[PDB]
Amino acid sequence: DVQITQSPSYLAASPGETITINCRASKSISKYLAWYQEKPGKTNELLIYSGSTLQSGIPSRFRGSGSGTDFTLTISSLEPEDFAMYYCQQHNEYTLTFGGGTKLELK
Amino acid sequence: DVQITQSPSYLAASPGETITINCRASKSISKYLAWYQEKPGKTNELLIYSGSTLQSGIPSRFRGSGSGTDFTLTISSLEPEDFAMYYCQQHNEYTLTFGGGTKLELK
Amino acid sequence: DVQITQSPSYLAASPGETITINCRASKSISKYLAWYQEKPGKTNELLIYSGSTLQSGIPSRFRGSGSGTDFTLTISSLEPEDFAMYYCQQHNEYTLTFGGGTKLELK
Amino acid sequence: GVVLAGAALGVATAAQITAGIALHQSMLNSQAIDNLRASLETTNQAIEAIRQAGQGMILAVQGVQDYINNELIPSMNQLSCDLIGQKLGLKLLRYYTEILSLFGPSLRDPISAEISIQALSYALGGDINKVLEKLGYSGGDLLGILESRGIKARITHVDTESYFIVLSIAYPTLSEIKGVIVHRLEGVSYNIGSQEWYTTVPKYVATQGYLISNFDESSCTFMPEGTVCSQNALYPMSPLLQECLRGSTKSCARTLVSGSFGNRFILSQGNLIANCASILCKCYTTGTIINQDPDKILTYIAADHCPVVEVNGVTIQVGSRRYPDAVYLHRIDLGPPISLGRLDVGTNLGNAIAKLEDAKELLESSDQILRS
Amino acid sequence: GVVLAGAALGVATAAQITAGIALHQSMLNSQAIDNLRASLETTNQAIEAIRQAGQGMILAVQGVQDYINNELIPSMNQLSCDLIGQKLGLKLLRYYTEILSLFGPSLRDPISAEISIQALSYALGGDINKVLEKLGYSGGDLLGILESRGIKARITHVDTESYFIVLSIAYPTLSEIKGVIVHRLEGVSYNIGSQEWYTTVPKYVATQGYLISNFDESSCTFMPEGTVCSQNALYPMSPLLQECLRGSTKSCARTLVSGSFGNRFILSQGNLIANCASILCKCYTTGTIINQDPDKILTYIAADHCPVVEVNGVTIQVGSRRYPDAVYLHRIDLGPPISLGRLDVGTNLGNAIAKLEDAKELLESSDQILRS
Amino acid sequence: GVVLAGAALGVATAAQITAGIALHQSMLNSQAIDNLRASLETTNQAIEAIRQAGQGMILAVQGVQDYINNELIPSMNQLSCDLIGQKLGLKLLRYYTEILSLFGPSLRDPISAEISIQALSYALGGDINKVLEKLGYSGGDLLGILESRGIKARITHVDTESYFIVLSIAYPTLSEIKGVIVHRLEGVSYNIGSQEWYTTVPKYVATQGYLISNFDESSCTFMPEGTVCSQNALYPMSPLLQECLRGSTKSCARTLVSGSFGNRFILSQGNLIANCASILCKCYTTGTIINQDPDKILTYIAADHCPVVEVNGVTIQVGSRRYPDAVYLHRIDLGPPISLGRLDVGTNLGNAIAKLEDAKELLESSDQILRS
Amino acid sequence: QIHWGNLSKIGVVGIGSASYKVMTRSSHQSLVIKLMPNITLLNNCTRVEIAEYRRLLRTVLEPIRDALNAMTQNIRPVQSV
Amino acid sequence: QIHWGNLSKIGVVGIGSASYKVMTRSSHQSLVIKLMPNITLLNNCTRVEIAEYRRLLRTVLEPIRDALNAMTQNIRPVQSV
Amino acid sequence: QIHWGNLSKIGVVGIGSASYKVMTRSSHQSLVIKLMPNITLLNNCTRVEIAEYRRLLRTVLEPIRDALNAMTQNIRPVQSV
Amino acid sequence: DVQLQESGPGLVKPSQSLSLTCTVSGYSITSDYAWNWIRQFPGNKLEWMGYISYTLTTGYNPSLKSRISITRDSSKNQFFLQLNSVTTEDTATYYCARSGWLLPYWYFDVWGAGTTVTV
Amino acid sequence: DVQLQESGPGLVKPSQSLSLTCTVSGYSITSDYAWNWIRQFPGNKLEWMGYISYTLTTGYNPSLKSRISITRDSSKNQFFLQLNSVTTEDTATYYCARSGWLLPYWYFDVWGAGTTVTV
Amino acid sequence: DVQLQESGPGLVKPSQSLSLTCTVSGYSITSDYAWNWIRQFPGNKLEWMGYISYTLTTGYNPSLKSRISITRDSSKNQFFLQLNSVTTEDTATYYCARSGWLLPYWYFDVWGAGTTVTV
Repeated sequence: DVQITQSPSYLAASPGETITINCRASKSISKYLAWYQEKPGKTNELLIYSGSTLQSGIPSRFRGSGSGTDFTLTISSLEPEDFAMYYCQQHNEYTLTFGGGTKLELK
Repeated sequence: DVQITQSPSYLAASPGETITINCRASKSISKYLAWYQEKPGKTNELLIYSGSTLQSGIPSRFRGSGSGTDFTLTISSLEPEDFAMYYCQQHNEYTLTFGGGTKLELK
Repeated sequence: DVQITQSPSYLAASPGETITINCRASKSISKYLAWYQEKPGKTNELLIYSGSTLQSGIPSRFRGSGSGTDFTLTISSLEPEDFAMYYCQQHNEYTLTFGGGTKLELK
Repeated sequence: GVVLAGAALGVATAAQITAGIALHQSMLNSQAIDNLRASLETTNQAIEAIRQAGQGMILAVQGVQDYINNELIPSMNQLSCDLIGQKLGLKLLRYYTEILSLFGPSLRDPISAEISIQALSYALGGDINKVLEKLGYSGGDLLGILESRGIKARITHVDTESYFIVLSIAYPTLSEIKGVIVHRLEGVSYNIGSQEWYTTVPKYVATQGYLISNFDESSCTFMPEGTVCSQNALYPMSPLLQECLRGSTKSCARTLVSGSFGNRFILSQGNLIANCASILCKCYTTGTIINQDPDKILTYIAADHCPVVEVNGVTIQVGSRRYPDAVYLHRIDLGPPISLGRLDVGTNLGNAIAKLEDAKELLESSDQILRS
Repeated sequence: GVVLAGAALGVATAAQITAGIALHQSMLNSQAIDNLRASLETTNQAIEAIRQAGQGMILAVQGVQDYINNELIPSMNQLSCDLIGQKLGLKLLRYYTEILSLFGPSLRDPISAEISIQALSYALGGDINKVLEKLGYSGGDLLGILESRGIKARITHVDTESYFIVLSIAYPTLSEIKGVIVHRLEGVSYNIGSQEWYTTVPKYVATQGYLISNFDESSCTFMPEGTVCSQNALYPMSPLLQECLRGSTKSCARTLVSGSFGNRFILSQGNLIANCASILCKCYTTGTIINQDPDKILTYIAADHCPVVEVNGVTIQVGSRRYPDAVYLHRIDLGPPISLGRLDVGTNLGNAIAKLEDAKELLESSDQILRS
Repeated sequence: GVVLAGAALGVATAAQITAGIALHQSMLNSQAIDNLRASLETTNQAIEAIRQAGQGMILAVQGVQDYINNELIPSMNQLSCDLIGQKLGLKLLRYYTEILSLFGPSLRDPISAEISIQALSYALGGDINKVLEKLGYSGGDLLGILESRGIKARITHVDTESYFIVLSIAYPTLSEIKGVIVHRLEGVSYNIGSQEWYTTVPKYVATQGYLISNFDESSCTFMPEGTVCSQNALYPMSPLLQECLRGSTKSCARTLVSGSFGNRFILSQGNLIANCASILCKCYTTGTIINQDPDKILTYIAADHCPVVEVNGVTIQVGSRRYPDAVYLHRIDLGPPISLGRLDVGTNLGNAIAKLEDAKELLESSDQILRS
Repeated sequence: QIHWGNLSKIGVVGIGSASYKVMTRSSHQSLVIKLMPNITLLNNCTRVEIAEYRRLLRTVLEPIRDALNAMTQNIRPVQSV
Repeated sequence: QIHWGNLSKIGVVGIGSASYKVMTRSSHQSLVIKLMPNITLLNNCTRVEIAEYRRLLRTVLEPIRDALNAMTQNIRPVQSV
Repeated sequence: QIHWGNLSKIGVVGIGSASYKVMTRSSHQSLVIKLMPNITLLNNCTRVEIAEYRRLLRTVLEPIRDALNAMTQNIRPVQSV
Repeated sequence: DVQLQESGPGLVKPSQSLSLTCTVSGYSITSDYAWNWIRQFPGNKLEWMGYISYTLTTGYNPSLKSRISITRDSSKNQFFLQLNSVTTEDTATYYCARSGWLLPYWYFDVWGAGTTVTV
Repeated sequence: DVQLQESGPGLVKPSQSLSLTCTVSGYSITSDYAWNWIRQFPGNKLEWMGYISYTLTTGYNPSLKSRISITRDSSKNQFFLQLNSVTTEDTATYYCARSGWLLPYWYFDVWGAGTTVTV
Repeated sequence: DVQLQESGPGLVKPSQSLSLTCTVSGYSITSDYAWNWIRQFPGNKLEWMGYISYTLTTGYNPSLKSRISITRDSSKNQFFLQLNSVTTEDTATYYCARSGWLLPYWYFDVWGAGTTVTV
């Protein structure tokens, strides 16, 4: 199996700022990592897949990078609706392991 | 071919008695020998086939035995209808050779 | 690929003689030589093929012979209608090469 | 219950034995035939149902009565007697040719013969739709059963005195076979350098656990509800062809592309699997042309590089990357080329057999293995 | 007596040469055509025989005269002239479509072509029973002859000025071929361990002395009187398959059993050759189940052990033992397994061919045996 | 122009993608279908043409209107109301059977389906000659196009409220494939010793420069003006069979002669290529019988020796020598014998495959080439 | 079972899967083909045509009836013990 | 020839053997398809349709007539000696 | 290409070479099958049969119409740039 | 039940041809079994002559195969015996029987009534 | 667009069978793609359970392979979840998601609203 | 009988293209034989140009193969000659003949009338 850790588990920022969420895998998963946004009252949305590829219909402010074991998600120019829950999961092999999760609060 | 000798040529007996007819083959024919009954005014009837197998519809008093070269036919509890001509025929190989014959006379 | 020398180029004879036309090839062509007769106002006529085979409908006065490199044509019992052009051509191989030609005069 | 006395019979097969005994249960006794004969004599319509308490209803169909009641009988106050007979004679002689073509010498074994309701259509009067409704044959799967020829009849009784044939017709019941999956396969071509190739796989494949078998869609209807089949369509698949479907790509046979082959791009998982070395793949959103280098045999087109792609003259909108970038020739093992032609098979089989005989003295004398 | 001139013609085949000269004997002369044209004009009936003292009778058939006399003429005083033409026009256009499909561009060679009487049915008025009656074609083997399409016609004259076609129709004569026996074969399966196997043999086999050959039943009717074939049905059998039928049993090919296979027991010589490892053989006399150990592939059931046996819910009385008890694996030589599928053959043939090429250098080395 | 949104679609093939996009242009708009519905309500004839300025004319065909106008309506004052409905109902039910057989469950994919005009015959009223005339389809190539089934229709709209089907029917246009030659091949038998042999070659081959390929004549008609094919017919030929046609006579497979073989002499170049070891060749001009010593396999007959020759009882006048005297067995190379049988191939393929495995260890251990 | 992965790399893709159903025959009904029509209302106008129709039927009907009779003759009641 | 003993050991059994008969053609009779019907009783009611029917027939009949003539003109009587 | 000289020594000969032509579709016409006949002059003598005819047709027509609508909704106008 | 009945000429001249006919009732001879011919000499000696199988396979006694021939007729359901070069020793009672067609199970289960031939 | 909707019982008795139905609208689940099941434990942890492919290929997480089963129904266009031996540890929110069927591109692009199962 | 008749322009400008047309009567050129082209220069010299077989095979004289082309026309029973780059000394009578198509038997039995073309 592949163990995924996601840090920081909590984060508070302000609109207009830029944040960065990191994920680490026990073994190299090449470039295969997906990012999700979770908001109450609506289904999860795929933001980035395969490390850096941005899903269509997603604002370009989201940006992912990294390969192998170290990955990261970058959000710039935070908007009022950009504060939500975020997850990273590897889609390379079996089984499919998600990340711990990250919460955003206004400040 | 195979030579088969049937003895005795003539046999005198009485109802209720047990008789025995022996047939000898020059070469071993396994268990394959057939016994027939010949009665004037009627067609021949198969009594025993493949050594000791009783044909359906034949009275159980007819007994077959022997394997290889020595073969015997035994009739017990003689009835007036059992006094007729008898033959032994081997059905193993070509050429299909019958026996000499045996007749039953009341006494 | 092969060169044919037809001689004589000119020949005059009275009707009734036996003329002889010769063709020589640079390389052996087995028996495969044809002969033709060309008359003004008429299409060419095949006389001999495969060295000595007479074409159906041709008078038997014409007679070809020879093999390999030495070939010859004989026209015995000359007639006034037998005074015209004559050709020999090699039909064994490419390229098909004809002969020089030969006229016949009335002498 | 009855027992078949195997004494007055010659060589008989299981189908003949089973159908012969099944005729005893199906056939009517001599009293029912006598009652049926009396009822048929009084029948006047093309299709009628005979009612009796001894058994179920019997449907009586006569193939010419529609013409007589609709055409002949109304037109008799003005037509002559001679003309009436000629008109009926024409119909009677065409009906005979239908019965001759159906129950004649072409039918070698009437005992084990199952005739579909479609094959009886002319003998029933021309149309089977009104026969099916009076038999109570209806439901949501009538069309699927009817298209698979699932309604069949057996010959039961033939009466030469009154000239009628009694048949036993059955409406089938569908039962799902546990553990069997029927897969429909599709394929696209691929280029090895300048040659366009194609993988030879069955159009239909059945799956049951670890076993892969062939499928015969001759009697099968792939209805929206499901796949309904008359016979059993599974037949064994060669072990070498089973290794191909289980992953071993070296065991799959490949053939060259014909002149009428137009299967060069398939849409799968929102992506386009196209052979761009044989068609012009153009990126509509950019105007550039997607090329396929000879080291690649197949191309996967997704929106991560080209949201809209023109293939031949058609533009489609592909989606998120669900496939690798391409397939490389040095990273895949391909099977041997073949030809499926009957004359191509014979020419290649004869060549192979001849070479085998030329080394018979060596192949059989395989003793150098232990001598070296 | 005529010769084929052989000079105005191109590449021609034995069929066209024979049929071309045979046209000289069958074609009528210019006088007979003129007489035929005059008599055809006065003809009024759909089928009519024209008697001539010069030669045999000629039968004239009209494919739309029955509609005109039976339907149109009686309605002349009732219908209007516009409607009469409309109804006949429908029948004429349907007639032309059948002439187009029969004597049309699909008919590549009108001279060497033989057309069966049944294929002429619509061109002849719809039916052929009245045509065969007036041709004198009758007998005890008409049905067998007609089932093999043995009555065939050839075109001898086409008249575009009077619009008629003359054909030469012949009633075949049956001749028996000495020394040829046509055998029909039947088979049952057997189990090797837990796999059910089947021997692949031709359904029909013909023997002539020591020669075994295949048989084609496409044009053959197996009437109770005998086998009647339109074309000579014998074609050669492969020598390996001929050794199979001569008893080697290692030259015979085995195939696996499909899903639909109801051939597991055969009645032969009052016995029951049954595969008891694939069906349940129960002895009705004693209630004992007849088993079959894996060392046996087939069992023969006789009254010497089981007078009445039940297989697949079928009870059959058997008689005297005419067969051995069983067939043992260790005392029989079986052939190699095969697959009869078109794709299965190609996959295995391609794999075998590739193996031969990989050892081409070794195969050509005939001096290896000499060296060692 | 339009773009296909590949998001709501599952796995779709090129044919379904192309036929789906092509259906946007072909289909009428909503207003056009409203005008068509209004015009159809006023139509009274079996075949009618609808004139609209939006696009080309639309031909309306009713399959049972001819019966109503010609038969039922004239009989209204004579027949009873009950009888009229019975006659119409009989025709309606038969028409539904043809619609069901055409557009029913047998048509699995109605979008990418091509329907020939011949297959639509009953749905159009039983005849297509009047449909083609009113469609403007005429010319000198109609018969060749019609035979190849080149006039096909596609389903474009179905209206369940007014019960009509709109199809798009297109008259094909012919274009010549440059550099492609189609050869028809013929053959005669030949004798090796006392056995009659036959060379197995395709009946049709295609030429394109240096490449030889097979040719499928199923959809092709060889009209006198030219060969026109509805589908593409060139499919690849195996390399071994290509060497056979390019000169290598040892790469050609030969088969034994059947019983129905009447191809033993061909006329070619005014000569007679005959198998005189299998038939009787007699010189009519002399009475001498032409013999074929077992060192010859074929005999070429010319007027240089036999001006008039008779074979099989038919006499032919030959001409100037255009071939060699005969074909000698020792100066030719012949291929291996084969058998073109389904069971014959399986028996021989299984024997070859099983023989390969018996020496598999030797074949893979082909290291003795380097060892010695 | 099927390695759909490797099949896609050589162009093979699955386009449809479903369960397999087989139909068996359980209940039987009786359908009789009345070969002789009712011509009572025709007033004996088809006597010649009907008679020719009957003789043709007997040629094909007789072999079928004989085969049925021969097979049903070999049917015996169960003679248990 | 056929070794029926070994064939029965692999399940193969004979189920019928008869003699073989082929067909031969000896006599010939003439059948004429009268393509143009008799419409005397119709009184010009089908004048237009008959002409349409004739025109379609010629398109298909003419190629056959030419093929027959081209072959029968190549047949010549024997002129031996 | 084909070596006709060697083919004639094993009995094979040519008997007709020609050019090969294919069919392509350029212009399309519109043919509509009117499934409802005009029965106005029958004076409602076929209402029962006509109603039954509609019911049978609807079972076949509906699956096709649904298939056509499903595909035609995947066709979008060109939203270029 | 199977019934076999012979019918032939009782007296035949020496060196002539013998023709017998065993008619089978209650069975078909084109369906299964080997149809045999046995003759009984004066002196209680049976001698097997030959057989025709339903697969048209024939076999004859090795010491008599030269002058013997057995044929069948499917239409009338009968089979015949042809014996040539008849000598005075050929006189006997002639029997037609049914066996199975496969060894070692060639035992006869149905016999004909029997007919006698005088030379 | 593709819409996923989970239906089932809110409360499940311990050691029983939990049955869930994910109805799919706007797509056919017999046409393409893998159809997944993911559950979210209290504490922001997600675990992938299993999938059914349109080609009736199934796969499950090894941690609960024996007690899980996933099927579908083509007629109503929906697939089902069957979890057995449901203990207290199974109380979570259950999600159905669409993926592709091939690795390494197993990412979820359509999710359902989610339903909570209480033990 | 076989008749050959060729027609073409009498005068052609230099470096242009020359086209002939040999019409055939009494035979079909799409049935058998090689159809040839021979030209006779002034000075009694004949040169074989090329042939078109009935199996659309072609061949040309090596010394002029680069600027010669021979084709055929069905439904007209005609074959064509196309000579390009017509320089000086190309003025000769042009003959169309018939041969067999197989060596060594390439002799001509039917000849055309002959047409002269001036350069």
